[PDB]
Amino acid sequence: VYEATPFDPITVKPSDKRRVAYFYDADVGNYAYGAGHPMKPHRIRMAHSLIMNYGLYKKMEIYRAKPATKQEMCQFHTDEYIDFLSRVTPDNLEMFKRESVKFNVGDDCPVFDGLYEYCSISGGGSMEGAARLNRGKCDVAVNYAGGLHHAKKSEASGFCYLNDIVLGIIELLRYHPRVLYIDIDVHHGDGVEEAFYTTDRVMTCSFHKYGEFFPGTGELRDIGVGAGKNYAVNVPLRDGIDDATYRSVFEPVIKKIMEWYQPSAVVLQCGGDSLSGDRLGCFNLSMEGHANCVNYVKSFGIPMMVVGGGGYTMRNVARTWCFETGLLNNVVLDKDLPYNEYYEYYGPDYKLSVRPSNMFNVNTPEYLDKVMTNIFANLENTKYAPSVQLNHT
Amino acid sequence: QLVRLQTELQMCLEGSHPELQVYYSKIAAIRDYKLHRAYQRQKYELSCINT
Ligand SMILES: [K+]
Ligand SMILES: [K+]
Ligand SMILES: [Zn+2]
Repeated sequence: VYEATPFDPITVKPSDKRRVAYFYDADVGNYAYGAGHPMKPHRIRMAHSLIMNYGLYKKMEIYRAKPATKQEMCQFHTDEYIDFLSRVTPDNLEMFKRESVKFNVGDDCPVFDGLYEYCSISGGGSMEGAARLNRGKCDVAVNYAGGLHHAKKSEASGFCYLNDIVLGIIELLRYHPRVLYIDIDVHHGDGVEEAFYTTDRVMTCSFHKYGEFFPGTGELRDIGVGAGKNYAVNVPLRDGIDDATYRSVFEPVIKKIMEWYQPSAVVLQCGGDSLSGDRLGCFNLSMEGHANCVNYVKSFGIPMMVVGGGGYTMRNVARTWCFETGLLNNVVLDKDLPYNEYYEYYGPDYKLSVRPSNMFNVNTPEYLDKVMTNIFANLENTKYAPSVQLNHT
Repeated sequence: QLVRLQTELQMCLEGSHPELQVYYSKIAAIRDYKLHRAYQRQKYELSCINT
């Protein structure tokens, strides 16, 4: 149930305009995991620079959100976990050797100076975006410091220490029946799916790479337990997938979810380890291919909350985030970067482009046909009973 | 030839003979170029700080 097509020029439709609320905090870039770690918050700062220098700040409203409190963190995490996060420093680690062993701390998720403050910034931005979306102020709410989707209710997993998306969706659920979550990282969005697995009010939908990969979960037959059965959609894919392939897989899945699940608040993870040239991912996506997802999720017209995620080559996350943010404002930018304080990092021709490679696509019309047919089948037990008057979602 | 060569040598050690004046309009260009690059750097940096 899949025919491959060419990839069409990304283009903003004029019948709908948004009120973008952008959340940024000039502190966040100032934290660093360690010497050689692939996770660098500095890239968020870099994206800010382009937003300033392209003249893009002049059609949205830029806010610092107050950091999240300990008891707002314990809405999803345990007390022992959050107390550990709050008390552990790179200097006293020797007095937490049990807890570090017990909470999955030390090599893939080390402790740096400012861990708790960085987590506070992420969670605060996500929850304040959600709250401002509930009050009918904004339509889209952008927070690139959040999207640490691999964190466990009691465990640090995969460069992530606090699941701010869970808190955001918990705040979105106070006023909404049904919330959709889309995850276009190259890894599986496993923290959010484990958190909302046995419910029907959050539908998680991941597009990931399944193999000898990370985290190791998210098969085509993992679809929810309990009353949450058929409310967890996985799309496993193989190396090399490019813009045309990805677009032809991504659009009909999302459109059928919108027609059946009828959600009326979307959260969108826009991770950047799914770009060509990334140092951990293995897809072959362009910048237009990675941004057409955002453009399509926006062409529906329900409250969106866009967040960050992965992206381990700083230049490419910065450029694609700035381009996506320009697209949310109905603006297709220009390709020549303006002079900014990071007018390096953008060799060799200093443009607004992410370039794909020629590596080979290991995904063919039959694997995808089979996957999408299984999904379309799983995805018809998730409607609303005929007598249930809605609010035109 | 002694007369001619030393007349040119002490007419040149001031800076007037042709050879030293063919390498001086070839290096003033290099210095002017470096200075123009410096100026452009400062121009872009200041108009960035402004915005
Ligand atoms: K994903
Ligand atoms: K679910
Ligand atoms: Zn990832």
